Amino acid sequence: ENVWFSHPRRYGKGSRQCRVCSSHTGLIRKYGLNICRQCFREKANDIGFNKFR
Amino acid sequence: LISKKRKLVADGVFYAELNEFFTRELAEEGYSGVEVRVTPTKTEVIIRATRTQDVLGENGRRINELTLLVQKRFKYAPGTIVLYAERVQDRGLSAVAQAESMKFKLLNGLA
Amino acid sequence: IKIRITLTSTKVKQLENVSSNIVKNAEQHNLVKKGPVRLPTKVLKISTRKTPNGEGSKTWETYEMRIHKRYIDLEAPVQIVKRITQITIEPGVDVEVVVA
Amino acid sequence: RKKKVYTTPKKIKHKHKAVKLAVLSYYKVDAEGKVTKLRRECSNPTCGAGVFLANHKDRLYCGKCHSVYKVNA
Amino acid sequence: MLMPKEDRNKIHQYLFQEGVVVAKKDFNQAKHEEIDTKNLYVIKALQSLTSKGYVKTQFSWQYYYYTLTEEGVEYLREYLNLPEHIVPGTYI
RNA sequence: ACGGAAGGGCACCACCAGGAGUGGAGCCUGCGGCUUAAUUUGACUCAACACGGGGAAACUCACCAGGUCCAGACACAAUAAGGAUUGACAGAUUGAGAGCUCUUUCUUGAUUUUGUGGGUGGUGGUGCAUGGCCGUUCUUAGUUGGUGGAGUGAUUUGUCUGCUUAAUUGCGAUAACGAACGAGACCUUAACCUACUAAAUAGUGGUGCUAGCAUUUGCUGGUUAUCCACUUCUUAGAGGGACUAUCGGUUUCAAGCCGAUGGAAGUUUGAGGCAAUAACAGGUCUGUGAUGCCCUUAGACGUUCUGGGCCGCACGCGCGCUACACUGACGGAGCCAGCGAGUCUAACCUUGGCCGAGAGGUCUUGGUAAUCUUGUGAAACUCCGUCGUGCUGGGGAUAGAGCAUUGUAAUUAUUGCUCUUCAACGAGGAAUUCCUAGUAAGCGCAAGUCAUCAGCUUGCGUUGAUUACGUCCCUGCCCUUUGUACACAC
Ligand SMILES: [Mg+2]
Ligand SMILES: [Mg+2]
Ligand SMILES: [Mg+2]
Ligand SMILES: [Mg+2]
Ligand SMILES: [Mg+2]
Ligand SMILES: [Mg+2]
Ligand SMILES: [Mg+2]
Ligand SMILES: [Mg+2]
Ligand SMILES: [Mg+2]
Ligand SMILES: [Mg+2]
Ligand SMILES: [Mg+2]
Ligand SMILES: [Mg+2]
Ligand SMILES: [Mg+2]
Ligand SMILES: [Mg+2]
Ligand SMILES: [Mg+2]
Ligand SMILES: [Mg+2]
Ligand SMILES: [Mg+2]
Ligand SMILES: [Mg+2]
Ligand SMILES: [Mg+2]
Ligand SMILES: [Mg+2]
Ligand SMILES: [Mg+2]
Ligand SMILES: [Mg+2]
Ligand SMILES: [Mg+2]
Ligand SMILES: [Mg+2]
Ligand SMILES: [Mg+2]
Ligand SMILES: [Mg+2]
Ligand SMILES: [Mg+2]
Ligand SMILES: [Mg+2]
Ligand SMILES: [Zn+2]
Ligand SMILES: [Zn+2]
Repeated sequence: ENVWFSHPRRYGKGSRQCRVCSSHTGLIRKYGLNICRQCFREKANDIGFNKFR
Repeated sequence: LISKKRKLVADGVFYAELNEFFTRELAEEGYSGVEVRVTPTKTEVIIRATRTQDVLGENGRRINELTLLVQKRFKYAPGTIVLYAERVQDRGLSAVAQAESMKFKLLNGLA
Repeated sequence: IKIRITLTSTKVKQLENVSSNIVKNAEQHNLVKKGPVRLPTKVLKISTRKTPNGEGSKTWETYEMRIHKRYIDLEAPVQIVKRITQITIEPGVDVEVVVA
Repeated sequence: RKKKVYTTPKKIKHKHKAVKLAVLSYYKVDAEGKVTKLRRECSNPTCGAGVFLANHKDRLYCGKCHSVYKVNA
Repeated sequence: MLMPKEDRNKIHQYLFQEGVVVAKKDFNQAKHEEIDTKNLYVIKALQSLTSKGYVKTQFSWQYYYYTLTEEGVEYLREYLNLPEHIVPGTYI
């Protein structure tokens, strides 16, 4: 039916999800990358973020 | 028309995504990394693998379908994205190639 | 003609050799220029918890990405401008030219 | 996961299957004559005089303008 | 899954023309790009194609990259009733 | 391994001398218990309890009361174009213009439907079956081969009596020699550069034009196409600089240590990042399209929709925030930061003008950003006043009424604003936390989560003390010797 999945998802945690793992909790929305924090910890080196201090 | 911060993290996640994609399907070709060079008139993706004949296929059919796949996914114009293959040197000095060879040996059933 | 070249990379020596070969080509063509003005390096910081779960010691981790930006202003005709943008293509360094 | 007793009414009530009739497409039958049409069809330029209007009560129901074309002749 | 033959032939002719197809793993999207069909339709039709050895997949960040085999291209050729060696997605 | 055994050396997650506290009150938030249809769940000494980046209206969401749908691939069998099957107006029905189902007939036409096998999905279980990651043992200095030597052997020496170091760091000693990992070295950052390169996206000075006062030159300002000049301040890039330098003491007189001078810097200059071996049957299957096995798989534990719940309150604990007042509250003025973030096929940070007590609204404007928001004109602070030791003009919980904003939706008030209400609290018992310099403490600001919601966290700067410069008494840690009836090891 059209009513199925009718509810708006224009904001809140249901509007976003991890671009890697489709998780809703722990999103990093900074700089518009939209990765969960664990997947960011894995992929940060090849994204270009490094630890200096 | 994007800020420089978001542009640089965009190419970062783009490199990471295509590297994950290439290490997912090109495992049996010794895929040992990828490099990108954006350039006026074209962006080029240099894959560094061992079995270049296997990542190419017959007359570059696999390179063609890979170019088409990344173009369809990243909404590039046809021709503005190009892929090259490269027989990487020093295969022993590459952790991912040795790791995938170990994986394939253990899947074949070696001790 | 009043063109501006901006380099917006993260690799500092790549950006530096790009700018140096740009300026030596410019002074080889004896072009007037405001030299390479180096903007403040902007540090993109992301602070997270190290753990995937919740337990342990509350250990935090700051992943940073430094972004280095330079700009050079040139007054030079369209043909030397066209060979300038034909040349100086460095891997990992993003450049863009604006006119007027 | 203990159990589900189904406190709802035991109402497994799945619908029809577009109920299997006999042969259909009843326009008319005319002995050595031309056959007219039952179910005077819809008035859309989209329907090419092939789709019946239904007639339950108080209205006629369509197939091309598939739900709303209500005429009381 | 039930889907009109119009959209089935849309999916199949696009696949035979291009050779690859991406499908962002987003059900209820109701509008694929590169194809005017539902994303669920193209995804499930391609899955039914993959199960009979014609085409292979990769998930890879919720994106469903599909590329077809030689059994796939000949099956699609005889399905669309095209001449032998008409055109694959494998030009030189 | 342990010792209420010894020796030596260490640590504000130990103490000493103190500082600010917590524990006491109100409130915020987390946990237990109780209650409930559900109050989803993990974690329980350090090493659970403002933790799951967990600030939950819906979504999140996994729980509860109900309603749909199938996204059950594929193969085989059955029905079957005289039709497999799909959909649907209106009415009943239902929270519900969900045909969900029913009435009535229409619509579509091989995609299907039924059965079998077989899949697929699961924030379902197992963190005691696992991978990965993280934490901890453990911020201490420790760990390991090779060839020799000792021992039947497990094993030991090397890896050590002394002295030194923050450090198995070194001087040395020596059945050991030569090595490796760790430490250190390294990298980032904070300090210095009137030395180099520069720069209307940072400034400064002069020149023009112009405002005010003095006029006698001047002082304070403004000025984008007024140019000229420079880089001290600002930004960077390349370098330099400190190595404990010099001197004086002290030490077998060696490693080193102490004091002074010079110096921007003389606690490995400060702060971090990285960080060995071996392990915990630590945590996590609720981050993962990482996963084995088990369970479920179509009136499903899948998924989605409506509405609740995660907030529920006799009580007990843990992080905190406000305070208990004149070193003060309030009202006027004065008036100074740094880290950062920001809109494209979107609607972000907003200047300025106007309206409004206010919150806020409206018309425009700048900015994809050293340029604009923003000199973020922050708060504490300072100076004048009012108050006056009175639970008082402290304090601002608990309430009532109204006005706004976000959102589909605010009712168990989302928050903000206005008025009124004006409670405990009179400095906190046993206990107990953190801390040695721009550190503690006070003070606010930015970012994260974010449609809206900080009393939270991560950083930043602002004001800036007291008291040690030690010890092993408590709590523990490292090494050696010693005793052991311990080995899941007091
Ligand atoms: Mg001490
Ligand atoms: Mg004390
Ligand atoms: Mg207090
Ligand atoms: Mg500890
Ligand atoms: Mg719900
Ligand atoms: Mg909810
Ligand atoms: Mg579920
Ligand atoms: Mg375990
Ligand atoms: Mg584990
Ligand atoms: Mg031996
Ligand atoms: Mg022997
Ligand atoms: Mg030996
Ligand atoms: Mg002037
Ligand atoms: Mg001396
Ligand atoms: Mg250090
Ligand atoms: Mg896991
Ligand atoms: Mg809760
Ligand atoms: Mg805590
Ligand atoms: Mg005041
Ligand atoms: Mg400032
Ligand atoms: Mg008051
Ligand atoms: Mg203690
Ligand atoms: Mg915030
Ligand atoms: Mg909330
Ligand atoms: Mg929080
Ligand atoms: Mg004894
Ligand atoms: Mg025993
Ligand atoms: Mg005992
Ligand atoms: Zn993720
Ligand atoms: Zn019609």
